[PDB]
Amino acid sequence: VSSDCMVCHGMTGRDTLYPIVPRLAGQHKSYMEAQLKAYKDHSRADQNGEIYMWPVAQALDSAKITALADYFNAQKPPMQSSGIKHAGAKEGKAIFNQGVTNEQIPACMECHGSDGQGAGPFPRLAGQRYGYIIQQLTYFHNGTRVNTLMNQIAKNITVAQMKDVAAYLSSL
Ligand code: HEM
Ligand code: HEM
Ligand SMILES: [Zn+2]
Ligand SMILES: [Zn+2]
Ligand SMILES: [Zn+2]
Repeated sequence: VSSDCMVCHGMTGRDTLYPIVPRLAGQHKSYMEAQLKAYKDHSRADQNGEIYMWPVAQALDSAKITALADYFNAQKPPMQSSGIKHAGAKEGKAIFNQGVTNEQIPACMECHGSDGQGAGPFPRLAGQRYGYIIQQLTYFHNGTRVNTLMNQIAKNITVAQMKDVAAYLSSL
């Protein structure tokens, strides 16, 4: 019953309910799967996750998690820019692809791929919602969304740069 999801995550013709609800279309299976399991075992405990995903995840078994992961991964069209213009695309592009050395900000593409397509456990960011990206970078920077990799990666990202990388990524 994907309509246990689509109310919020939207549907082929409707975006997600709010900027903080990430698009799922085309997200990699292993990633989707990891998140759903994290929500289920509460390992991903950032605020929005606790509030809007622990509940629904609690009613998911290994089989459904995988079924769902598969479903959204195949969804078409994969998560795309809504068309809403976000300032900083250029800035964010340089950050995503080149990172910022003196600020010790890693080049995002090394893990998220040449253009935010991601791969397996490394999530696609291309086409993700602007607010959602900023929100997750905030959670990673905050430490409220626990992930050794991203907690370390987000350590030096400022709110301003989060917006740039978000603008860029959500425009893809
Ligand atoms: C069983 C159906 C659902 C599935 C499979 C599902 C799956 C997911 C996945 C895999 C993510 C993480 C995406 C990412 O990291 O990019 C996510 C995030 C989210 N979902 Fe769902 N979801 C479902 C239903 C819902 C519903 C019904 C709501 C609203 C009550 C909801 C609200 C959210 C929100 C707000 C987030 C982002 C939370 C956060 O920042 O941690 N989801 N969902
Ligand atoms: C400043 C560059 C980077 C930015 C802006 C960035 C941004 C993000 C965002 C917004 C997410 C959340 C995706 C979602 O919820 O759908 C994410 C997840 C992730 N990123 Fe990055 N990232 C960057 C660099 C990296 C690097 C260099 C690595 C590998 C060392 C990495 C590994 C990951 C992994 C593994 C996840 C998924 C975490 C999980 O399993 O829950 N990221 N990243
Ligand atoms: Zn895949
Ligand atoms: Zn957007
Ligand atoms: Zn700080």
